[PDB]
Amino acid sequence: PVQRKLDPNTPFLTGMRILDVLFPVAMGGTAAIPGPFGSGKTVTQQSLAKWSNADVVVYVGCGERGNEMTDVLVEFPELTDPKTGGPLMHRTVLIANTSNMPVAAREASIYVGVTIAEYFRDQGFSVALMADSTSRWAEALREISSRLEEMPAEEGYPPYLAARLAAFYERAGKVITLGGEEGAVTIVGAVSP
Amino acid sequence: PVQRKLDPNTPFLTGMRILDVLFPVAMGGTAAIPGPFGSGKTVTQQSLAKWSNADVVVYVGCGERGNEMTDVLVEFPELTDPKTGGPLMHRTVLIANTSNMPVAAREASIYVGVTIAEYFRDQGFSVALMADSTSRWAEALREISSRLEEMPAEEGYPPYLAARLAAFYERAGKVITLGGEEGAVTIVGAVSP
Amino acid sequence: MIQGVIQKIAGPAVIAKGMLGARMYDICKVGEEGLVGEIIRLDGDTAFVQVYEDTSGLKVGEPVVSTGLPLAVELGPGMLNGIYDGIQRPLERIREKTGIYITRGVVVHALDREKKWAWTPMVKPGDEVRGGMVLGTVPEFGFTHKILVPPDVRGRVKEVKPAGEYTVEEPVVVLEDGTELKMYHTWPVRRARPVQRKLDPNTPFLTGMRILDVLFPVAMGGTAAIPGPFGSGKTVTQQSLAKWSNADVVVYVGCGERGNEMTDVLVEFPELTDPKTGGPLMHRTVLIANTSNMPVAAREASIYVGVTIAEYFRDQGFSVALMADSTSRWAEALREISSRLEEMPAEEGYPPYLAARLAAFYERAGKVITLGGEEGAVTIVGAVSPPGGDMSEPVTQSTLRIVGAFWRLDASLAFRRHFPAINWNGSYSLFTSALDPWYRENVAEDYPELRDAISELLQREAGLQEIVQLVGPDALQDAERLVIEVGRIIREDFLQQNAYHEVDAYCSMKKAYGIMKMILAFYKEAEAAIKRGVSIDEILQLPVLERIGRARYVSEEEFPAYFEEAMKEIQGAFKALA
Amino acid sequence: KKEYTGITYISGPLLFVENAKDLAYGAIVDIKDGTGRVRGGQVIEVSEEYAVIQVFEETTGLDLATTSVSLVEDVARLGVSKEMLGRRFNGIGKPIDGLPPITPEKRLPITGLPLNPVARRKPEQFIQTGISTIDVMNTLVRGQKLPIFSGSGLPANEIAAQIARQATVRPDLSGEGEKEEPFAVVFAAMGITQRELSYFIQEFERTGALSRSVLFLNKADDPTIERILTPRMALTVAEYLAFEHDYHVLVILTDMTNYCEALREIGAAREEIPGRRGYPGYMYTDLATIYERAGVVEGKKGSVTQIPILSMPDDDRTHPIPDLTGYITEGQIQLSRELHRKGIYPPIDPLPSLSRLMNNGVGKGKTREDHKQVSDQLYSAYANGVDIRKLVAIIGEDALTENDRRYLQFADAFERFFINQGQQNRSIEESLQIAWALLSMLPQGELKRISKDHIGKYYGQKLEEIWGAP
Amino acid sequence: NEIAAQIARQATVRPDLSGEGEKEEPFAVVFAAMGITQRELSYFIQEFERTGALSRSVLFLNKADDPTIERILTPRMALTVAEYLAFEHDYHVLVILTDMTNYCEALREIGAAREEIPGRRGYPGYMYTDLATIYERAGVVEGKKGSVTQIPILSMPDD
Amino acid sequence: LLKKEYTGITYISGPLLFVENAKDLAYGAIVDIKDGTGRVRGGQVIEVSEEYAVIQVFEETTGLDLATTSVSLVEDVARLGVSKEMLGRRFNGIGKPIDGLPPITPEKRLPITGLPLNPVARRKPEQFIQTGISTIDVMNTLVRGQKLPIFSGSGLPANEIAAQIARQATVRPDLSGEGEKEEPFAVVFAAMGITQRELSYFIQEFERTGALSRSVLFLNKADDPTIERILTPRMALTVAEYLAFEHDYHVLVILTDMTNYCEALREIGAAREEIPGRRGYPGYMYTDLATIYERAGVVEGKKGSVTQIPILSMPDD
Amino acid sequence: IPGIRAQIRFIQQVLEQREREDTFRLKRIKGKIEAREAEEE
Ligand SMILES: Nc1ncnc2c1ncn2[C@@H]1O[C@H](COP(=O)(O)OP(=O)(O)O)[C@@H](O)[C@H]1O
Ligand SMILES: [Mg+2]
Repeated sequence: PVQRKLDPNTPFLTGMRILDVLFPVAMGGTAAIPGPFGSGKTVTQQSLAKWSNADVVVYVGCGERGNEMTDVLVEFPELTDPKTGGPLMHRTVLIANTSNMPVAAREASIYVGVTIAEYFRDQGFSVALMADSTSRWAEALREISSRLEEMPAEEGYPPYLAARLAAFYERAGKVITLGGEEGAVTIVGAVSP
Repeated sequence: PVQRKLDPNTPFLTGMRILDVLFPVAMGGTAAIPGPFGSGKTVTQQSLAKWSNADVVVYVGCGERGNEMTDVLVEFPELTDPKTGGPLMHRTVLIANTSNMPVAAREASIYVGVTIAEYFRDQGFSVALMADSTSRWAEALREISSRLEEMPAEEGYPPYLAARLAAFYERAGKVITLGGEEGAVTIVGAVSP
Repeated sequence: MIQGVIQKIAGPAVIAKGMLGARMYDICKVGEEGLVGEIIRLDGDTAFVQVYEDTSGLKVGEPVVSTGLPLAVELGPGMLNGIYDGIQRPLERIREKTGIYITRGVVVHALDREKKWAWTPMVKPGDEVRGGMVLGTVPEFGFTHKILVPPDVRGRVKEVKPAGEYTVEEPVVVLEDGTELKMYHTWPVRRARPVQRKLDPNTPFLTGMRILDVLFPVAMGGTAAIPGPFGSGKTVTQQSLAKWSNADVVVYVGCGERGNEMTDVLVEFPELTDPKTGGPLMHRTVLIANTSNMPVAAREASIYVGVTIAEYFRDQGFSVALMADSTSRWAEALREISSRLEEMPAEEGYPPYLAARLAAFYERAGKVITLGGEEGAVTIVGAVSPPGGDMSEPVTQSTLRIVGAFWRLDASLAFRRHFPAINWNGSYSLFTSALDPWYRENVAEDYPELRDAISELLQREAGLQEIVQLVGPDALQDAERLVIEVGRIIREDFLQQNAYHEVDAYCSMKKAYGIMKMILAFYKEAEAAIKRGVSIDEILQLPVLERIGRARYVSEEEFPAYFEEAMKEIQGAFKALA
Repeated sequence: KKEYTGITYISGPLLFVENAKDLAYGAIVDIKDGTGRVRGGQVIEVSEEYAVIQVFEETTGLDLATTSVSLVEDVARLGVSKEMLGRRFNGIGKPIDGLPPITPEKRLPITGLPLNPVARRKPEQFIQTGISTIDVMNTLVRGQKLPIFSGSGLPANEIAAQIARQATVRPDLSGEGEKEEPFAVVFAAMGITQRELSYFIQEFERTGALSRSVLFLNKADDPTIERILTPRMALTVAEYLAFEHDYHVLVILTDMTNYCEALREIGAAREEIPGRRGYPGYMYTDLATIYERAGVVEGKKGSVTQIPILSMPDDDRTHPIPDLTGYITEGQIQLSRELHRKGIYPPIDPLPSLSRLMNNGVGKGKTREDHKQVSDQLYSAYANGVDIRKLVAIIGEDALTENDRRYLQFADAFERFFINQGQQNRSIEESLQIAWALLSMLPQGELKRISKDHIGKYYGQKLEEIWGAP
Repeated sequence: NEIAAQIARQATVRPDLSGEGEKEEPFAVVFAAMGITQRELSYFIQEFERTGALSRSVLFLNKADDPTIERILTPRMALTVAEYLAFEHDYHVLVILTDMTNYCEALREIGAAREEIPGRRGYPGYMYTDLATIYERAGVVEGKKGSVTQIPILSMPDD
Repeated sequence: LLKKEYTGITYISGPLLFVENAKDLAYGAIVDIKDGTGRVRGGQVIEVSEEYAVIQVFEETTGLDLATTSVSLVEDVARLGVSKEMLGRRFNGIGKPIDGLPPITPEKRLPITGLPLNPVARRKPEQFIQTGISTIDVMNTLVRGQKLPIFSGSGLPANEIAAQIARQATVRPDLSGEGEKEEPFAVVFAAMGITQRELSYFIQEFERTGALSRSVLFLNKADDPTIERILTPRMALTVAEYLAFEHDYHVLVILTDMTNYCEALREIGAAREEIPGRRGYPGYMYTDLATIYERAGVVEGKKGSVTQIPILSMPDD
Repeated sequence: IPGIRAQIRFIQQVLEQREREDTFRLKRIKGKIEAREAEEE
């Protein structure tokens, strides 16, 4: 819970030049990155995780490859965030559910990630959550829906897919917490059509 | 029942130039006007109800708006029937099963109009039957066949749909009645794809 | 064997109760008339029989007896000069019984039980026979039919009947474990006949026409695909490569097509001539015949019957050309089969296992050493014909994935009167790199180099065809007009071939090599004549080109008396110029 | 007649019957209501528990208390005879002309036994239809099936009735074949309306072409299962006449699209999963079942020629009905909407039409020695006249060559003297006379596809002298 | 949403050009919202409080994280209040029905939970009847001063 | 051990057969199905319950019945017997040897599904294996411990590129810090559905230049049943992970036609009555391709690599 | 030419997708029709 949801009025400085000048997301904003394979979409997510103004970064990656997870684990403790000094890994909570790992757990990975981002939001920080391949979460919901013998709608996905997806993207926001202090959580969701 | 069915050799004068010159309709003939939403179906059928040389006109609103039946109720007594001097509302029967009325009555609404037109055919008149939205009768049959838990044909419709359509459109056609004198029903049907 | 009764009749699906112990995909006789149907979906005590014919007239309570054995073929002597159908029911004896129609429940046997054959054994009592071992001979049509032990039977032999005039039901040898062995055996048409070693393709299937063995070989034990459009000369090409073939047993499979499109096979094919003895071609040809109104299961099983008969003839040690016409017809019969079984379709309407069935058809075709110890081959030249005329259906794509050559007939060339109508810009053959040492030994050591040279000239003519189409051949430079004229002489002499001619119907490798070297020598000597500066006009009107024109209308008895003199005339008439 | 009372489940068209094991599969039943009205039905899904019956008509007065089913004719037959050559029937076979019922010489099952492919000849002799652009450019031969690929608004019933009242075998063109073979037309009209039914009975009683023709006409308010059974009745009367009395039979099947829609709705009523684009999976075999009941037979003298007519649903040849029909039949002749709006009858463009079995049934002894070459030359000349007509819109009349203006005038004269026939009846001699009068416009030497003997015999003829089309 | 709020803040009847005298009767506003996230809701309530309309409006709000089945009852109870205020107290109610595509996917959810045969693209066969029973509850009646005008908003999926 | 043959089949429809009161079978167990003649088939236990368990039969169910058919239990987890002498031999799609030689005396029997690697134990691929192809050397670069597909077509030579970079690819340590004796190299080559022409072509290309003494072959013809085409990449990657993470090889794996693997997966996946995805391919095909692509890579602590080249033809380009 | 061919191939593939969804729903409803009798027992 919160006390009050505010309006976003301060940009989320992604450190790029096309994603903050021409098409900016604010601090309590929600953004979505589509794109086919070989079109970036991983270096942009890692650039959001490296060069941002956010205090903490929750990097939840569900359904994608593990070389990216070990890349983030290898090359973050050598870098330095340009806010307080010290290692870059001392502000990242990273949740990995690789594609060879079980498929009903990447539903839970997204909720675990956004609950951790809301926990660091409820203290006064400005969390950035990078939710990577939410389409693989839609495929996990398709898997359990077809295992449960439900009617599909539009290529196998369950009819409550848009409701679950809206209830995930609705948790991002610029609020004042119950402690009086203000906080924010932004969500960048990479979708892989 | 009927004594004989003549072959048609006399046009149903609509009044519109294209529909009477290039694509005519005989007095014992059927006709079908499909088109998307906003194309000109209901204005055309009210034009046929307003200007054609039918002795009586049966207007069957089968699952359409209430404002476009209120128009026919309000502004027809202000007009004058051709071939006589009495007002235009004095020659029309108006069956009106609108959109928010119960859906199971649309089959009954599309049959009550054709049997009233057959009754005025059996008196020696020349009846026009403007039935709009036979596709709404088809959709009503689909909604009631869902409750019958049957197996449908293409698009969801029950498989007896074209038998119903053939039995509906076959009830027209320039007859010599049981009383010896001749009459006709001509059916103009709007289809909404 | 196992006799139940009908309890439910829905369409061609007869649910028969009582049959506990019946086998799956097992033939059975449903009804008092006898209706052949295969058993699917055993459920408890019952069995769902898919019946081949129409069930209109069957009541409930009628007996269903079980055969015990799957859809099989009766392999033995008495098949050549034979017109069968998709489940091997001889159509001529049905014509002899029941008139011009095929009444449902005509039971005729696949082989003639009344014809007396001339047995001659090659075993003796005390011998130890394992499977595939030839145990006798029977002369069929000037054709030593070698009777095999069935390929999963072994033991010690006794009671060998002496050399006499027997019939196909009489057992000829008896093992010492019971187990008599007749002249025939039933083999299931869907499991492959066992062999001991598949060889590799390094020996060419000599087609007979000098494009499909020079430019696009097929390598005996191989696999080709030809598309059939209308007006392409399809039937004359199939008849020519079955008449003039390298093979010595031909198996034709018409797998369900138009009635008028194969009743002119069944009247034009038994009047051909075997050009090695003089008799008709049907004395070494088996012909499976389906029109499009036969039952679906026969029209789907016809190619498996064809491949199993052709593997029976390779097991004796022979060369079999199987030509399965119109595999797309088969594929939609399989699609209809899968539609009554309530399956989720694939890419167009097809089953998910269309390419698995096509792989099981085409990959049962290779050069092999049999269980007896001698080589044999089932080279398949099976055709295809999509209904749209475009090559992007699932059937043609799966076929192009699993074949080794493709020979694009186009109807434009037969409209242009270029027979055979093989488009070379769209055909391909992958057996060129593997047939190299056979060419190097048995033809000449330089044969692939001038094969690539003629392919290079036919590449460059169609490469600069656009300038000829935009302008006309009289305004090309010098050498480009030489390219179009030598490509023209390649087309109008070498590639084109009259199948109805006396001696142009067949062209061996030596004759093709001769015309090949003659054309290429004329090209790369007239090129040097242009390098002198001689005008193009005196090269074209020149009397030695008549020799290259009638290079192909020459018997191969007299081609080593013609090739040398023409090759001397080319050098003479190109050293006489300035 | 041992009627089965005690039923359950009337629903839709279907009704279940308890304790019916003696009903054979495919049998026909009479369903008597408590009022006394008798309906007809067909038994499907017979079992020990209950037998399903699909009712022909509607199920209105039926109830579970007063209803009885009785067996009639345990497989569907018709009584066939020679005395039915002037009669009209409705789908099942009841006479609708008011004349008394026929006395059946035989009682034949209506479903087809397939011909034995050993026992078929090659279809080698021709049949004229009177229509010049069917007789000349793509000939129908005796033993051929070929459809007319009509369109939506196009006049297919008119060409159906014209070919019906105009077809004739001419044995004079052989070496004096006798006229002891008679000709007969079987005409199955399915899915038709009242208007076009009145049109066919007017058209067949007008010219007197009803004495050699037998009609199987059912309307659209008739049951759809009668639309299934109608081509079976037509083809078994055809096979009876042609293989028992040596007739030359022409089977005209009007609106094969309506048959396919009836088949789809009966499959979905009998509760099975459709296949490709909603049409049933067994459609190829069930459609080759009534396409492949045509052709000559060895040892018999009679023949069954067949013209199915079908409308493409939105004028495309990739729909399953014309796709499978052209995948069974021998070519097609295709009506063009463009020539009909231009105003031309019969509106047949010969550029997408094809007779796959034409070249067998023409030549010397069949029609004339120049028939194939005239057909090929007219096809090439019209095919390169149309694109010159399209080209002159952007270049200009004077800026073409001589030969291009000659082909343009050829195309202009062709599609209003050769195709635009009207209802004139042309034999093959008048049709080839008009064809050589059209080829006389192009100069000699441009007629490349004709032998010089036929050019020397026939080139040079006025159009305003022959009066075949003045 | 900006176009709907602009229409809601500047729609006025013209009494002088019509010829019915003059009173300048303003609009009551019924605002039904089904899955507005937080940004659309913030824009609408700031626009309404900036133009001074929340003393004339009644809002039936349904946020994006609220449960997705009460979207079935949201438009019906908005238009119940609209029909009441127009036809028994003679107001001039303007009804803004935000984002009907969320209502249609809510009824697709409850119609695919019940295994019902769909129409096109998975939406059930009675969606025409549900959208009709919502929409057709508007207009004017005879002899009474009221009116229900409707502006729904639709998000066309692939536009 | 002890053999426990279940009798009492109740339903056999497609590849599916229902064994009743088979409570003692686990999910995903491997069974063999003895016919009433003596011909044993294989199958896998799906959908275990208290009243029936659904065996999916691997091969075709031709000849089975309800009286004489037995279902035994063979090795609950699908293991493979792997030893180190496999280098230089040819195998079936399952793993049985087809070269005229006696089988493998196994050193270790490890499962073929393979456990997922832990992303804190994986390290970065940071070195260089050199193929002979100049583009794949200079412009693109096959890093030691990654996977990269070769997208090809129909009339495009992809088998020849496979047989080329299978025989002339090597790692070269002399440009790095040396240890040249320390690191050996090996090739695992799995062909999934090939013509006999392609079979003889790869066997000639591997016995032509002495390239077979480094490599292991898991060839699969199109005559073979579809379950061998499903099981081929898992056998090849089991042998690859053994040789890379037990003896410090630098295994290069070539999966030469994944399109036939996907078509075999679509064929065997239309038996669970599950709605397919895009064009008939199943909804779980991302997870099934990922469970055989993610098994590449390098692990910290070790020195071995698994480097995958999936070659696959676009069905249309 | 290839732009129109790509649009045609895209539309044909998505129409085949909708047809395959419809024939999945019909198989599901036929199983649910059959379950009525097995519950009737
Ligand atoms: N024949 C016509 N003449 C003049 N205006 C027309 C005509 N047809 C349509 N319109 C205009 O377009 C609107 C179309 O309404 P309508 O035809 O009822 O749509 P639909 O046919 O989809 O129900 C009409 O309200 C009118 O404003
Ligand atoms: Mg309307």
